[PDB]
Amino acid sequence: VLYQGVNCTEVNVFQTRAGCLIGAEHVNNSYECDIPIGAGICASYQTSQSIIAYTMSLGVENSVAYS
Amino acid sequence: NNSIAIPTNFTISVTTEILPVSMTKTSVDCTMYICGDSTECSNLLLQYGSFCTQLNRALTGIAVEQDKNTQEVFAQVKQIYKTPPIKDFGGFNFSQILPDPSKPSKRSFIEDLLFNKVTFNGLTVLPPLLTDEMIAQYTSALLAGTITSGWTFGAGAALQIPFAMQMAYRFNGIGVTQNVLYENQKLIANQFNSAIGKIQDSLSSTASALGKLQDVVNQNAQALNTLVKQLSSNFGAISSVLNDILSRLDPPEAEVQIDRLITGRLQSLQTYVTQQLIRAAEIRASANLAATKMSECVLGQSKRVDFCGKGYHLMSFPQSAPHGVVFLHVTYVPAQEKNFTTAPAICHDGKAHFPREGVFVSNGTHWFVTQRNFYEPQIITTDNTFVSGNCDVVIGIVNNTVYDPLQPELDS
Amino acid sequence: NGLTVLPPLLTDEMIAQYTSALLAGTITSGWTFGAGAALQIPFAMQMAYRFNGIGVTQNVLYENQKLIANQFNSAIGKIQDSLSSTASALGKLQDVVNQ
Amino acid sequence: NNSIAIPTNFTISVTTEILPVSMTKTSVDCTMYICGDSTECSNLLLQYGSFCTQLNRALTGIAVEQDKNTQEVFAQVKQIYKTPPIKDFGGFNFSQIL
Amino acid sequence: LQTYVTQQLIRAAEIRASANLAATKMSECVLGQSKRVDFCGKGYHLMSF
Amino acid sequence: FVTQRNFYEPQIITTDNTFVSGNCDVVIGIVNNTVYDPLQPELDS
Ligand SMILES: *[C@@H]1O[C@H](CO)[C@@H](O)[C@H](O)[C@H]1NC(C)=O
Ligand SMILES: *[C@@H]1O[C@H](CO)[C@@H](O)[C@H](O)[C@H]1NC(C)=O
Ligand SMILES: *[C@@H]1O[C@H](CO)[C@@H](O)[C@H](O)[C@H]1NC(C)=O
Ligand SMILES: *[C@@H]1O[C@H](CO)[C@@H](O)[C@H](O)[C@H]1NC(C)=O
Ligand SMILES: *[C@@H]1O[C@H](CO)[C@@H](O)[C@H](O)[C@H]1NC(C)=O
Ligand SMILES: *[C@@H]1O[C@H](CO)[C@@H](O)[C@H](O)[C@H]1NC(C)=O
Ligand SMILES: *[C@@H]1O[C@H](CO)[C@@H](O)[C@H](O)[C@H]1NC(C)=O
Ligand SMILES: *[C@@H]1O[C@H](CO)[C@@H](O)[C@H](O)[C@H]1NC(C)=O
Ligand SMILES: *[C@@H]1O[C@H](CO)[C@@H](O)[C@H](O)[C@H]1NC(C)=O
Ligand SMILES: *[C@@H]1O[C@H](CO)[C@@H](O)[C@H](O)[C@H]1NC(C)=O
Ligand SMILES: *[C@@H]1O[C@H](CO)[C@@H](O)[C@H](O)[C@H]1NC(C)=O
Repeated sequence: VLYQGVNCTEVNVFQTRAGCLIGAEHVNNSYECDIPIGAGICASYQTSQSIIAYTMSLGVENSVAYS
Repeated sequence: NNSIAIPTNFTISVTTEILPVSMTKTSVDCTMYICGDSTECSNLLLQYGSFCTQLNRALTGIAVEQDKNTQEVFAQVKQIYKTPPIKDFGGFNFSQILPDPSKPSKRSFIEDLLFNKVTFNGLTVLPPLLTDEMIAQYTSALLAGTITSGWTFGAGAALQIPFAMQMAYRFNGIGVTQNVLYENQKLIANQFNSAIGKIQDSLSSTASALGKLQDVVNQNAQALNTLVKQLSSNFGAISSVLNDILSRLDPPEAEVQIDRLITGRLQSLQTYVTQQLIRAAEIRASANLAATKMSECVLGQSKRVDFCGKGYHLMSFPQSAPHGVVFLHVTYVPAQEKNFTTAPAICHDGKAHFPREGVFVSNGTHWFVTQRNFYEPQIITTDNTFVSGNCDVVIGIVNNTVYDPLQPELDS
Repeated sequence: NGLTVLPPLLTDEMIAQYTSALLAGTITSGWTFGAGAALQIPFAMQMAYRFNGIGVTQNVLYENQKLIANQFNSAIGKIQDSLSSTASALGKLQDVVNQ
Repeated sequence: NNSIAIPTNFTISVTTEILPVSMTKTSVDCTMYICGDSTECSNLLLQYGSFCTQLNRALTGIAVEQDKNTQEVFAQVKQIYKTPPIKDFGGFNFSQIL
Repeated sequence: LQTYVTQQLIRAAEIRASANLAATKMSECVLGQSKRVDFCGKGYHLMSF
Repeated sequence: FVTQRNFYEPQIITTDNTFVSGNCDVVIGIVNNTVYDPLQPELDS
């Protein structure tokens, strides 16, 4: 559950920029937008299973081999 | 009927085009707006039915569409491309528009100018799905693809190509023979670098240049301020305040006064939601246009005259801006013409010759063929031209003698 | 009844000046006035460039120029007769007044 | 798998296309449409708050945009180019449209 | 009056779509030569007045 | 070699695959290299 625009003081528990997010687990590693949340956070059911929440990855990074 | 003006020189130009892409995502608790959570009004509002729920459904449609717009505009790229350590793009600058490492959010210098110059009674504002930092990575990715790999990252994987050759391509795309770039590379790099420099001064000079983005920010503040001010309205009721009515008039009479406040506040909220549905359609028309210019002007080169800055289009660079996008369209403009005598075809020995590409001209004393968009005379020859029938049918043909470059070798 | 109609900022004479300018540029200078100054070019050569833009070689114009001129002049004649003969063509504008 | 048709002749064609560009610029005084002359009724309308201004503002936004549409369509040209006095246009006759 | 102004906002948005289409045809079909099939009436496009 | 730009297909560099424009002095990053002449087999007929 996301409480949109709340600080957790007022309500696992995680503070996002979108709000105090409850029942999801914070993960530092970044992945595709599976479920959108807001302010770059997304959530998914990746595996032994729970809902995770993480900062989304915009795509694979690639330094083009220009000279 | 025998005069043509051909440009002997040109200017690279950089035209800044600014487009709205998204509104401030908004959702309103219609019960907290109308009733202030005071139960005697909520027990009346329940009797109006779907006018509670469907306004949140309508504003949720608007709120999701702001993320869909911003996704379609910026997330056209398949990978996050990033620029090499070396910056030797043939002399062409690429610094004020690439990321600045000192900027916390890795925006470019021109993105920072744009981010400076643009500027809860049951109402709620929702964050965008992509933060300003994430949008600034997509505008860096589209830019680093565009610098290192031309249009190829719009067709498949980015294929590297040296930047002077990518411009030689893009000249060859506007009917200028690519030698015109290489023979002028330092001048073209200086015209481009100077033209970028004028953008920083132009954007510094007045906030009135960003009017399209300052408008989408102003109109949403103006709509919500009016929606809040409409709480202070009677609509025929004894007072504009609900708990005041519930203290004074006894429940029977109170109900008729409150039902006016419900009707008035609800009609004001339907008016606001209807206006936002129409404003969101106008912003979506702008977001589809911006999503098109990413595809055609950034990821490509466009033949569409005056779709992509004035002059013939070479390339463009996107830069992010609050609630929108800015394109720096780079265009070739022909700039110093001379008048020349011309004829549609020439006669050799009993044969009409037409130019293969380019057009015939004379300085008044000699006849030449030149490419159409830059004066560069070449002696008229059997490879530069093709024959098509005798020396009669054409109107305004001239007499001449075409050189045939094989004949000196057939002297062997 | 408190309703009013405001004048347009450009009068129909000023629109006729702009359509005259667009048209006289298009006749004397091709596409070039959409980039630089209006570079003059002879109109038979401007059509040869526009034929070259559809994959038809320039000689197909000049070898048929007097024929092509008669086809164009006749076609404008049919437009002028068609618009003179019936009001039914202007539905897309008349509908905007009617609504 | 071995047949092609090629044109041996052409027609130049002229096709009319028609697009609307502006509504008739229209504006309403909401107090004069709703009330009209009555100071009594005009004072009663103040109880409805911002709608009188908001509706006249929306019609002003539409009315101003009609001038913008007309300039966005026709005012694309920097200079008023003048047609030359002598019509050496290789036989092509533009009298009807000049 | 609210019904009239709401319908005129929607009609004016349709006329804006037509005015942007006309400005696009002015830009491409007059000031240039379209290579976009059947954007400029049937046939291969030459010019428009 | 010279190729078409969207599919690797090497052509031997020749005076009909290519066009002249002035000296080397101004062209940044030019290299040397033979350009073959398709007339040469009958120049030496
Ligand atoms: C929330 O409350 C805590 C209380 O310690 C405060 O430190 C924090 O800055 C507040 N803001 C958020 C949204 O984290
Ligand atoms: C994320 O990084 C912080 C660094 O302080 C660490 O404490 C935390 O345990 C990490 N969480 C995960 C899921 O790795
Ligand atoms: C062409 O114009 C530029 C200015 O745009 C000028 O610096 C240059 O000297 C001119 N002539 C040449 C050499 O092309
Ligand atoms: C671009 O121009 C600026 C001018 O201040 C200069 O500092 C920067 O080094 C230049 N970048 C390149 C790589 O040309
Ligand atoms: C070309 O001719 C016109 C008219 O005589 C003249 O004004 C102009 O200076 C001449 N030169 C150019 C700029 O092509
Ligand atoms: C142009 O028109 C004049 C009209 O007097 C004519 O004498 C001249 O031969 C024409 N030139 C061409 C190129 O047709
Ligand atoms: C070209 O020369 C021929 C004679 O060889 C002559 O009949 C014809 O009129 C000349 N045409 C022009 C354009 O001077
Ligand atoms: C081509 O068609 C036109 C009529 O459109 C006709 O006048 C002309 O004679 C025809 N030419 C041929 C080659 O049949
Ligand atoms: C053009 O058409 C008009 C009206 O039919 C006519 O008076 C004029 O002589 C025509 N001019 C040409 C060049 O045929
Ligand atoms: C590319 O840059 C390097 C380092 O400046 C230089 O040594 C090399 O000669 C350059 N090559 C070209 C094609 O300019
Ligand atoms: C090509 O050869 C000449 C000597 O004939 C030499 O001066 C020049 O530097 C060479 N250029 C390259 C890029 O190898």
